[PDB]
Amino acid sequence: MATFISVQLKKTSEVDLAKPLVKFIQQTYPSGGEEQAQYCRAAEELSKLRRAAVGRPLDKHEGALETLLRYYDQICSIEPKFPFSENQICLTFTWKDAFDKGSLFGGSVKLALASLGYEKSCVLFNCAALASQIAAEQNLDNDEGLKIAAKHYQFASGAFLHIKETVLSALSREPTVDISPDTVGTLSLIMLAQAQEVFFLKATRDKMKDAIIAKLANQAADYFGDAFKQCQYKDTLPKEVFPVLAAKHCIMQANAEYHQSILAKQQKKFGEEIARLQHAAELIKTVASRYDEYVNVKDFSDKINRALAAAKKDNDFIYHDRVPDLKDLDPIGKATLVKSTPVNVPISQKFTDLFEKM
Amino acid sequence: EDDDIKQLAAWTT
Repeated sequence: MATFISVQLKKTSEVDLAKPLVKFIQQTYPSGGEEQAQYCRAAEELSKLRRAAVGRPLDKHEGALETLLRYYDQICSIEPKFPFSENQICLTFTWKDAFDKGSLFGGSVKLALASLGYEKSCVLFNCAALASQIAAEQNLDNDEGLKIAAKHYQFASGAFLHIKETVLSALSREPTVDISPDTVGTLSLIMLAQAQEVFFLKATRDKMKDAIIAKLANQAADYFGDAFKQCQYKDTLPKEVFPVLAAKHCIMQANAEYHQSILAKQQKKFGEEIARLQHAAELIKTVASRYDEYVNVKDFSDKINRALAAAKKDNDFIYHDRVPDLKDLDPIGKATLVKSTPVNVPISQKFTDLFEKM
Repeated sequence: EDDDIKQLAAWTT
């Protein structure tokens, strides 16, 4: 239905990385030769890399993501090489909140810190955000598009989760709300839910066993449900996130019941088939009336009600199966195909540290 | 079933 959540990238002001870095290189290496000149060169290339990674808000393709990924790898590889733990290298990174646009009475919501850990955290945020945007753009009617989305949602999930676990010790002060552990923990779960949904779409497209499709859908329902519960009392994410999560929780439960009902029919459990279709119809009716402007469930609704009408007609006239109450049905199982991908530098392809000989 | 899940798991390659 192409109703996937993605995250906007954080904006940052342009910073001259070169000057504060080579000024230390000229200090520690009084050699007026080529080692000082090659570091100074690599420092010039690092400042250029920052401008390419976070200065141009463009290009939802892998080249832009790999540039972001490469710049994250480079910064992580530099914290030990340069005395950044002490504030003798003056470098201030200013980043704006990804979500809080700010009232027109106090400007935008910005934070400036002289911290590499702050820069790492915001850069990793944009890696995850851009990955979520690339995943959300994939054609899910194509197997390669599905695989790209599955990989990128799991990456985004693991990167938001890495920020959750490290942002506090990395920052001296308290972060903006967008990178705060509560926000990125919820984003991590949203991306994990969407990765699981992609596996459900993959299973449906490949015509897998309905028993398996039901367990994949049921697990996606659990992830969407957990995510929307973390948004229930928070207004930090954009307005459309909460209704979309609530809708997807119910759509996934309905998909689980629908595919479980097909299994029931195949087993000649006609009463159970009707009970599960009635539950799917109820869930889809609730989504159609509450979240109408966020999802389109008309085709699914017609499929359910065509199946439920035929089931009831034949059961009343032929089989006379008792239709069980929902609470007397056995629970649908759960199958999780997704994991939050850990961030292990290097996360970029063919990475080469610019300060490796140091 | 169980092997159907295993083949789906080995997909992201």
